[PDB]
Amino acid sequence: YPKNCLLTVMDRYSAVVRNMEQVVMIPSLLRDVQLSGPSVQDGAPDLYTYFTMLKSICVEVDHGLLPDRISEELDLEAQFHLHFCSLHHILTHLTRKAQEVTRKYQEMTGQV
Amino acid sequence: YPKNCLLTVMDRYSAVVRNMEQVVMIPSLLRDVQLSGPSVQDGAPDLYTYFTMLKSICVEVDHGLLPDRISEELDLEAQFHLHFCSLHHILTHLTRKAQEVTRKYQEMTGQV
Repeated sequence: YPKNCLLTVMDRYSAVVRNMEQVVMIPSLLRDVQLSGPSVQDGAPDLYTYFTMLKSICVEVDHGLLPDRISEELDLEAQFHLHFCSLHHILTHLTRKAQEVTRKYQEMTGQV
Repeated sequence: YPKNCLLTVMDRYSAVVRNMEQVVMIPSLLRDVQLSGPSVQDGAPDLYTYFTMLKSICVEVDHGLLPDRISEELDLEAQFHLHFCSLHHILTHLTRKAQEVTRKYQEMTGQV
């Protein structure tokens, strides 16, 4: 498996996030650390929210995936989910269709 | 790894397509077999085109992914590619960001 492929990328991510969780011993220290890099009020998303998202995506990566504009940064979990789900749905659909092609050929050449 | 997860789905697909390729001994027999299930002229996409697409997606699944309206059926390769690439891009981005969170915590608590 090549170094630049999605699957290698998946467990590099999983390794980094697991390391992140070993290191971040007192996660409440991340509350109130701004995302912007120190317009953002009290009560908005911060570094702890982000840390949480990272962990949350990692939980899905680890389960093999079972179904200003830092506001784009937090849409990432939703986007990720959209992508991984539609991959799942495409391959599932195509797996069935490939079976139908195999059956059709067998039929055509009188194997059944 | 659970039976319904993307990764299990990936090599079920790969197994079915590899079986499809063993079975489809004379692929030119698929030319001129209509996709619609026997408005479609001569020169449009047929079962052989579809078979080709299936193989082509399988080549990407096997490389771990390195970067009427049957017309929707053929957009599937492009859609698949869009999805798998943006997954790759999200995890790569987030892998870097998780590293930055780890560094930040170490900094904050004076480990470096």
